[PDB]
Amino acid sequence: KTSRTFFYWRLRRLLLEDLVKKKIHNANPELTDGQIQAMLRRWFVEVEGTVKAYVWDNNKDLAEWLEKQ
Amino acid sequence: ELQDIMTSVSGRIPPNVEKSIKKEMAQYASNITSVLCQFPSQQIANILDSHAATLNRKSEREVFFMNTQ
Repeated sequence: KTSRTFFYWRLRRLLLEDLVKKKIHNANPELTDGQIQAMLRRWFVEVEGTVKAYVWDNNKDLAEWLEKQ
Repeated sequence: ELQDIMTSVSGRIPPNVEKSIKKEMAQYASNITSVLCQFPSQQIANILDSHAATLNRKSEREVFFMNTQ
């Protein structure tokens, strides 16, 4: 029943994450992906605050944030 | 500042992270008094984010969080 809403917001941010990470690897292709994953989180949490750390697991707000970049 | 803080966080330490911090403070220190002595920002962050690359699937990551913070 709430799977639809979930899948919308999560995927949209997954895609956004994919697209931005694509930008980053383009920025430096030699750097590995794993460190990049964490790195993206780090850049998010750094800029936006620990208050949104858990929010990373919140589709909308992370979704809201990713678009806003 | 890395002397004094890493002295105040010498413990509670995962020895991968202890040998990493203690080596690499050792060689900011090794590279001090060179005319061309710089902080290895990108280097320390990327390595830590390697072991975030390995730890990170579980959110069980709070000593490591506390070294990466």
